[PDB]
Amino acid sequence: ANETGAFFFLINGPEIMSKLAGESESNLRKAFEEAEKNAPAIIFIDELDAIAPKREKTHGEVERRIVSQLLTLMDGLKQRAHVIVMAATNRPNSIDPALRRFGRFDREVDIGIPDATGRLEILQIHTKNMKLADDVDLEQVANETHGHVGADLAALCSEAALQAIRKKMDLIDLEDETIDAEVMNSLAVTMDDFRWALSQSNPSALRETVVEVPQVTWEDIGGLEDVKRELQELVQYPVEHPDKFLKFGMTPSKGVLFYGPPGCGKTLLAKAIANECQANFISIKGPELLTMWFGESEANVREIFDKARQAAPCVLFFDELDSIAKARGGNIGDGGGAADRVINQILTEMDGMSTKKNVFIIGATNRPDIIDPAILRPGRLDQLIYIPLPDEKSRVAILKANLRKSPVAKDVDLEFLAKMTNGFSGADLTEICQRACKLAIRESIESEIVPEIRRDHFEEAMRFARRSVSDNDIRKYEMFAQTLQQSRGFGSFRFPS
Amino acid sequence: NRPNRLIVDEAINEDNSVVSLSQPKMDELQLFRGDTVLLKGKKRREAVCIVLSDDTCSDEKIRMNRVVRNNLRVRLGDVISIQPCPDVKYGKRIHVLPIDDTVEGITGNLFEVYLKPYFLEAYRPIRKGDIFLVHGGMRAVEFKVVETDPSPYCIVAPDTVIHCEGEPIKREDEEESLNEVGYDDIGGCRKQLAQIKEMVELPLRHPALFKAIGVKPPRGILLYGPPGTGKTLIARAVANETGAFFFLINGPEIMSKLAGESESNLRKAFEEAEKNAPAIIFIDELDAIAPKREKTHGEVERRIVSQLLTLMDGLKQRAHVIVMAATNRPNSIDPALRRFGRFDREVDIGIPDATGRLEILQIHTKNMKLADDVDLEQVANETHGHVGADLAALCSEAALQAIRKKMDLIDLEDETIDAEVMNSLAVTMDDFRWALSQSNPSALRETVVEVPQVTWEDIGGLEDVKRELQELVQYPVEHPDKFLKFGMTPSKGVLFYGPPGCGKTLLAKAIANECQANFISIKGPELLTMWFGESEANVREIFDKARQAAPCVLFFDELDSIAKARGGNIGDGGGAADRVINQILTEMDGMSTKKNVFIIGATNRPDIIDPAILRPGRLDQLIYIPLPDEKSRVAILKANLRKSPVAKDVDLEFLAKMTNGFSGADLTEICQRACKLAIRESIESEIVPEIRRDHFEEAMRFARRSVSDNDIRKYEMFAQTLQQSRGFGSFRFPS
Ligand SMILES: Nc1ncnc2c1ncn2[C@@H]1O[C@H](COP(=O)(O)OP(=O)(O)O)[C@@H](O)[C@H]1O
Ligand SMILES: Nc1ncnc2c1ncn2[C@@H]1O[C@H](COP(=O)(O)OP(=O)(O)O)[C@@H](O)[C@H]1O
Ligand SMILES: Nc1ncnc2c1ncn2[C@@H]1O[C@H](COP(=O)(O)OP(=O)(O)O)[C@@H](O)[C@H]1O
Repeated sequence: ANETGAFFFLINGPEIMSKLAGESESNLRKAFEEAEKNAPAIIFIDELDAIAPKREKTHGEVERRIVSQLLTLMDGLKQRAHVIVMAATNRPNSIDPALRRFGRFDREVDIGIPDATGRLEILQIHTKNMKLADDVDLEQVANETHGHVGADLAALCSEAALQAIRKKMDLIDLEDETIDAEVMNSLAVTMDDFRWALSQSNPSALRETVVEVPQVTWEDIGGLEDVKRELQELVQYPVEHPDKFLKFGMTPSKGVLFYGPPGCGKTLLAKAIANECQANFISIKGPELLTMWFGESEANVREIFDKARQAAPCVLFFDELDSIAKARGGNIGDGGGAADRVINQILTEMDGMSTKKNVFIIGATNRPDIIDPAILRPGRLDQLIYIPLPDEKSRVAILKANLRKSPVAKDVDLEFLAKMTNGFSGADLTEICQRACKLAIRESIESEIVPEIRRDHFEEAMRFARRSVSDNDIRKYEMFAQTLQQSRGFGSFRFPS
Repeated sequence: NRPNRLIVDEAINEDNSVVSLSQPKMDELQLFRGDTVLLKGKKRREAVCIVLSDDTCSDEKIRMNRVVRNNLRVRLGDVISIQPCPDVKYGKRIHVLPIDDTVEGITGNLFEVYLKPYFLEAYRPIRKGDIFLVHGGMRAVEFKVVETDPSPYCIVAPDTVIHCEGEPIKREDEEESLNEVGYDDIGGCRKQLAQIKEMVELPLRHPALFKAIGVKPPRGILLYGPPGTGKTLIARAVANETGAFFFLINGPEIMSKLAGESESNLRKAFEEAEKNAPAIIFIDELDAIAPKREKTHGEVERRIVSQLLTLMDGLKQRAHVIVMAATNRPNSIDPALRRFGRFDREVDIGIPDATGRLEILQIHTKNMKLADDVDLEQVANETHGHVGADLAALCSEAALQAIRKKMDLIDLEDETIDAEVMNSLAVTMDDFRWALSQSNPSALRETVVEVPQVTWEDIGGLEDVKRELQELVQYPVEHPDKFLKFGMTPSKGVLFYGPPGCGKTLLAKAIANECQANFISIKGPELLTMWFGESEANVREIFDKARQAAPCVLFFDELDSIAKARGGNIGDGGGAADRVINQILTEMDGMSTKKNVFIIGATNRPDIIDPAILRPGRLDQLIYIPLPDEKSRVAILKANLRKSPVAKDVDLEFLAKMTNGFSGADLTEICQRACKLAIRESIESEIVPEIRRDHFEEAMRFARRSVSDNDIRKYEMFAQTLQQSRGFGSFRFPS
C-alpha cells in the first residue's frame, strides 16, 4: 500500500473492543467511510480471529453486533470507489464462515514458514545495517534453524547485536550523554554471539505442518534405478505434456503407494521427486497421523489438503501408514477389522478432489498385509511398488552419498565393504558410517592431550553392525509382492493379428 | 583514557563494606593486602573500604557490597574509580545520631549493646556521612553521622569514645532508603537473575544508546513459577536500584471497581509511567486478568483483555518502559499476549534446591543472631517441597515459638519495650523442629527441577558404562567444532535396560553434576497420571521448562509402566501403543539437536517397549547393565556405609563375594536393616554410638532376592539379540 500511492488504514484487532460498547461499531463504520474519500485506498485488519470467534464462544451481546456490523459494511461495498480490504489471522479454522462468502473474502492466500533458502534471505534483509567480519557467514547459521518464524530470526539478530556490544561495552565504559558515530560502526559481531543467541532463542512455530522445499536430489539416493524410471514416467509426463493425456481421453494417476522393509529411504525418494519437478513438499509422518486418533478431533485432517492444494504444485507424503493399526492390533486385533476413525477420513477427502490439480499423494508403509483393501482400490491408490533390499552395486553409491560430507582417505576401499553385507538395509549402512565417524572424534580428542579419518576407525565400527531386517520378514514381503503382481501364465504371447 | 575505571558488580560476601578485586589489580596500584583504600564516586563524595584478594570471581571486575552501594550513590552497571591511601588514621571521637524513619517502637539505650559487639575485631574505616546496616533485636537499623571529625582520620580502635544525645534528625530526599529491597536480597536463583541482568540493564542505564541504534529492545518479560517464588520481589529490586520509576498493579485492583473506569485506570497507569521516563511496569497477577481459555463469560473481561492488548501493541519507541508480568503456570495466560512485541521474552523460576534454600535461610534470618550449636545447613536438607516464601514464613513462625517459651515466665507487661532484652531472644534446636513439622508446604507436586547432589563416587563399579556416558554427552558440548567439521550430528538420547534395583536413577543424576547442568525427574507414576486424566496438554510444557533451563537432561523411569496396566506383549486387542506413547516421541522429533538437552530412558523390561521409540534418530543408544560383579559390590556397599560409622573389624571384601544373585537394592536394604537393628540394641541398653559385627549376622537373615533366575536369561537373550557382533568380530582389511 505504501508504494502504490494509495491510502493505508490499519486497525489491528483489539482497538475496537478496548473502548466502551456503542461507539466501537461507530469507529469501525467511520473507518470504512474515511477510506472511500481518499480513493484509491486500502483497509488492512491485523487481527480478526479475536473479532469473529463465532464457533465456540457464543457469549457477549456486542460481539455478534460487531461481527454483523463488519459483515454489513463489507456486503455493501459496491463499486463506487476503489478499496481493498485485507485481513490477517493465525489459522483458517479461527475465522467465522459467514465471512468466507462470495464478495467478502472469496480470495485467500496462505503464507508458510520459509525454508533454508528463505531464512538465508531474511537474515541479510535485517542484518544489512550492520557490517560483519570476514569469517562470519549467514549460510551455515540458517541451516540449523528449521522451526523459527520469520519474526524469530529478526528478534535473534537484534538480541545477538546486544550480546555483541555487551562483551566490549563493559571494558570500554564510555559514560556520556551523546554518543559518536565513529565507534558505533566498529561494533562487529563474531561467531561466539550467534551461537549463544540461537541457543537462547525460543522458537514459536515448532509443531506446525512442515511445508518446505527439500534439499535432496537423485544423487543422494544410491541405486534403485528400477523405481526411478517408474516415478519419472508417472508424475512429470502429465505436467510437462498435458495435451497427450487429454487427447487419448483418460486421466493420469493421482497417487503412488509403495511398501518394503523398514530402513530403505522411503522418505528420500518422496523428497527428491519434489526438487527435480520444482514443487513444494509436505510431510505427514506416522506420529503426526496418530495425534488425532486419540484427540477425537477429525477437523484437523480437513485443511491439510487445503494447504497442499493452495500451494500448487505440491506432493502429499504419508509415512508408516499402518502405524495406527499397531496400537489397535493388526490382522485380527480386537473385535473390529482394519478400519477406524482415521482410515475413513484419509480416502473420503481425496475421493472428491480434482485430478486436474497439480498435487500428488505418496503412501509409505512397512507391512502391506495390514492396510485395508479400501485404500488400494482402483481410483485412489492403484500403483503398488515393492522396494527390495539393495544390491551390491547400489550400496557403494548409498555409502558414498553419506560419506560425501565427511573427509575420506585415499586408501578407503568401498567396493569390498559394500559386498560383504547381505541382510543389511539402507539404515544399517548409515548407522555404521555414523558410528565410524563418531569413533574418529574419540581418537582425535584423546590424542590432543587430526582432521582426517583413517582405516583404523572402521574395524572398530563394524563391530556394532545391527541387522534389523531378519529373514522372517523377507519371505513375508516377497510372497505378498508376488501375489499382488501375478505375471505368470501369459508372460510371453504373440498375437496372431 | 584514564586507566582507572571499574565496572560495578554485586559482591558475594555477607560481611560489612569490603570490596573484592582481582590479583593484577593488587600490583597495578601498589597496594598491600591489609590497607585502607579510598573510593571516589559521583555527587562529589568519597568513601573508605578494605581491599580483599580473590582469584575465582572474574578477570577484571570489582565486587562491591550493599553498604557503600547507597553510601556512594553508585548503582549497578556504572563507572567507578579507586586509588590507594597509605595514611595513618587514628580516630578519637564519634557522633551517633539515628534517623526516626525506621527507629520506631524501640526505646532505651541501643548504643552500648547493639553497636559495641559489631565494631570490635573489624578494623573497618568509617567516613563522615556513611550509611551502613547492622543487625540485632529481631530488626535492622541503619546509621548516619552528620557532624564529626573531618574525614579522613577515622579508624575503629578501642581508645575511641562515644556520646549520644537522643534527638533524631529528619531525613531528606538526597539519599535512598536502604531498607528497600536490593539485588543481594534475592537468593536461591542465580542463573535466572543473570538473564535479567543482561536484559534490563542495557535499556535502562543506556537510553540514548538504544535510541540511537536500530535494535528493538524487548517490550515485555513474563515471569513464571509457583505463587510465592519471589516474582514480585525480583521486579521490585530490578527497578528500585536503577533510578527508574516503579508502578505496581497486582491483579484484582482492576476488577474490584465498577465497570467503565477499570479500563481508564489501566490506561492512565501506562500514561503516567511514560512521563517519568525511564520507568517500568510490573503486573503481579495476570492469570486472573486474561483467562481466555475456558471462562468465556463476562462482557467486560474481554474488554479489559483487549484494552491491555491495545495498550501494549501501541508501545512504540517514544520513551523507555519495560512491562513485567507474573503468573503461576504458562498455560494460564492468554495466547494472544504471547505474540511478538508484547511478551516475546519469557523466563521461568523454579523451586531452589538445598544450595538455594540454604542461602534463603540466612537472607531472612540475618536480623536475628543464632547460637553456637544452631546451623542452617542440616535444616535445609529435610525440606524439598517448600516454596521460597514457605521458608521465610517458617523463620517468622519459629521466631514466635522461640519467644513464647520465655515470654510466659518473663511476664513483662508494659507499654514500651527496651532493646536490651529483645536482642537476647536467641532461637534453639527445639523451635525449628516444631516449626518445620507444623509448616504446610505449597509446591509439593510440581515438576522436580533441581540440581542433584550425587557424583560418580556414589556409584560403585560399572566402569564399562562410565566411559560410554563420558564420551557421548560431554564431547559435543566441550568440543562443538569437531562434530561440525565432520558434518554429522551428536546423539540426542540414551536408553538403557536391565534388572530392577541397579541404580538406574543414580547414573542419570550423577551425569548432571559433573557436567554442571540442571536435572529433571519424570518418574513412572508421574507418567501414568495423564494416561487416565485424558489431558495430553501437560506433557506439552515439560519439554519447554527443560529447554528454557539449558543445559538440562530429561529422565524417564520404568518407561513401560503404562503397559503393565494395559497388558503387555499381547494384553488387550491392541498392541504396544496408547495415548501416551505417541506423545513422548512426537514432541522430541521436532526439537533442535543443537540445544544442550538430553533424554534418558530407564526401563526394566525391554521386550515390551514399542520399536517406534527405539528407531534411529530418537533413541538409538542401547546399554544393558548386568548384575554387579564381586569387585563392584565392595564399592557399592562402602558408598552407602560412608555416612554411618564403621568399626575397624568390619570386613567388606568377604561380605560382597558371598552374594551372587543380589542386585544393587539388595545390598542397600541389608545395610538399612543392619543400621536399624543397631538402634534397637542402643535403646535397649540405655535402661553406644558405634556399630559392631554382631549387628550383621542378625541383618543378613532378612536378605531378599528380588531378581530371580527367570529374568536373567530373558534379559541376556534380548541383549545378545540386540547386540549381534558374531561372524565379523575380527577381520583385517586388505587395503
Ligand atoms: N538409495 C538410497 N540412497 C541414499 N540413502 C538411502 C538409500 N536407501 C536408504 N537410504 C538411507 O536410509 C535412511 C532411512 O530413510 P527412511 O526414509 O527413514 O527409510 P524408510 O523408507 O524406512 O522410512 C535414510 O536416511 C537414507 O540415507
Ligand atoms: N527467592 C527469594 N529470595 C528472597 N526472598 C524471597 C524469595 N522468595 C520469596 N521471598 C520472600 O517471600 C515473599 C514472597 O512474595 P512474592 O514472591 O513477592 O510473591 P510471589 O511469590 O507471588 O511473587 C517475598 O516478599 C520475600 O520476602
Ligand atoms: N553402582 C551403584 N552405586 C551406588 N548405589 C547403587 C549402585 N547400583 C545400585 N545402587 C543403589 O540402588 C538403589 C536403587 O536405585 P534406582 O535408580 O531406583 O535403581 P533402578 O535403576 O532399578 O530404579 C539406589 O538407591 C542406589 O543406592
